[PDB]
Amino acid sequence: HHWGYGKHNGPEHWHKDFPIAKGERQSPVDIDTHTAKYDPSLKPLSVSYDQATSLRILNNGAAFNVEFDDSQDKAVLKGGPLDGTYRLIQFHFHWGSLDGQGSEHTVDKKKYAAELHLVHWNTKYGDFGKAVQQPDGLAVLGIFLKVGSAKPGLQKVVDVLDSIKTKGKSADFTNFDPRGLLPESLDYWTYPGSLTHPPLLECVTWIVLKEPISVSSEQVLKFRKLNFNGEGEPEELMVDNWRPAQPLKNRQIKASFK
Ligand SMILES: [Zn+2]
Repeated sequence: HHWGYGKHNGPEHWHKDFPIAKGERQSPVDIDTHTAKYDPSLKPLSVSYDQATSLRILNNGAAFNVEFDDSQDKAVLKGGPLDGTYRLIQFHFHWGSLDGQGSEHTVDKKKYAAELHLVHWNTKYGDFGKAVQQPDGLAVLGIFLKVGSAKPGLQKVVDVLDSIKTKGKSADFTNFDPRGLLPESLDYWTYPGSLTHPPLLECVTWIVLKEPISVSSEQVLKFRKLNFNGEGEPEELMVDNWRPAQPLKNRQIKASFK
């Protein structure tokens, strides 16, 4: 049937319906910290989320998305390796069934409990749909999550998960400030890649933060109570919704720090 993260429709099967899965700039990848090249020309990231307007949270069957109003430059990302302004449209996570796995990118083969993806699109293209068709259409900020101390700013998201347990369910989710999900440092690694789930389009400039944020065991546990299935269907826990590392091939990972 359609793609998923199960044994018969998982990542290893995606290439049949989405040939680009075996493309030249697929994500995620393993970040070899010793092979990454420090680029002194990379500017600091500029995150302007003070005017962010969250609208809704939704379970789309692959993860849960927190959506924002992207009709104006309210929450934008600029600087770094980017040219122009990128508007935040949504953020979601990828996590595992155990604390030892869950992230998509890895650092020197190290896996984290989860990975947060803040998706932004290049305003020069007018809308998200047009942006995904361009090589510089999206900018995704990736943040690693490690299990330890609780993250206060994530609790509001955790508490509403019960209302969107199954696929297709959505709930009003206003006044959420994404700034509460950022680590102290904005040092990063960057490389040209793709969306990590179908359609797997190669339209992403990845910006992966070096510093992970910590969340508590209890917070991640609640992520694991979501369902891939829709209401009224056999229960399948939403866990391990991550794609394994792909070949770096003809690409170089640059670091903003040395
Ligand atoms: Zn993602």
